[PDB]
Amino acid sequence: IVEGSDAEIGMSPWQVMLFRKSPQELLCGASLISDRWVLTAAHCLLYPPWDKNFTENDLLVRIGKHSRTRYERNIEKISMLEKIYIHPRYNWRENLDRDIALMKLKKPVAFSDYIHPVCLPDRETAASLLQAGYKGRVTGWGNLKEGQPSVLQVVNLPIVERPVCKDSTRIRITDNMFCAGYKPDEGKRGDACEGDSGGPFVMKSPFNNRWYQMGIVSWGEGCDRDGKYGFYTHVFRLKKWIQKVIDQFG
Amino acid sequence: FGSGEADCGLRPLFEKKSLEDKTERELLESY
Amino acid sequence: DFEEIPEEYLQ
Ligand SMILES: CS(=O)(=O)N[C@H](Cc1ccccc1)C(=O)N1CCC[C@H]1C(=O)NCC1CCN(C(=N)N)CC1
Repeated sequence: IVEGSDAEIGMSPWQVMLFRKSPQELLCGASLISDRWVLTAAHCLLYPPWDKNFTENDLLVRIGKHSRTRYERNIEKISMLEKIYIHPRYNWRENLDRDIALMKLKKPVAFSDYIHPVCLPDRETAASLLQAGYKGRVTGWGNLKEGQPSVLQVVNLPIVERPVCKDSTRIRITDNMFCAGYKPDEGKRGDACEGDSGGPFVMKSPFNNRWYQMGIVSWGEGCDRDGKYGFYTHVFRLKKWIQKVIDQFG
Repeated sequence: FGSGEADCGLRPLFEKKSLEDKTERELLESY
Repeated sequence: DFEEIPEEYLQ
């Protein structure tokens, strides 16, 4: 997270850390969606142009964390994965189209003050919240600049109009992505960066007062570059595939 | 299945205790 | 950099 600040304890109880067994390192961010399900980006697990192919036995899921490095004994909870579900139409070849993945936990995780799931949006929520100018929130332990924080980082970023997203890149944008960040003429800064990937982009509803995950930290050209925006996997558009796998696989 | 658990997006240390985090207002004022 | 996690999680 570039140009962000420290998170308060229990500010994102759905934030998950994707952690590699050997070598012991941070892989990605992720989010708790229920007691047995975790949402991430498919690129965290599978990206053939960079030789990335991580299976279930290669990693652990660390929920309830604040510190990046510490083993937070009676706060964090470590889970093994049962199965990884990568969207079948995930496009690693061209543009990271459909950069989404589901992970089933071996055993359910008990909730606490530090472990709680986030809501997935419905049609009502998406229509109300997913508008240009509205702010969302990104969290993670990734790079501070294009450098490693000791504690979870947060940044509030506004949603950008589809034409501005299309104009800022030479990559082919689809309706399964949205972009966020400040325009050069806005003065404010901030972006997600390497290590943040798979992490949630959330909005709080002013109606019910719930937190909804609208996006997944996907791609961007550099970090916090002027005239450049962070691209996020559109959660609502892909919600039909999330329901399919959760309902089919328990 | 479906809208999720009745629990979702309400934090035990914030919404449950009627407390706000430091930067929350910035989001709500944008709406 | 990272602290060692219990060996129960690695087996
Ligand atoms: C790392 S890069 O600057 O080369 N940008 C590529 C652009 C791209 C290439 C091919 C397809 C789609 C997008 C990218 O973001 N990539 C290359 C493949 C994976 C992804 C990545 O590095 N993701 C990590 C982060 C996410 C957050 N981000 C941001 N919001 N500025 C910076 C990159």
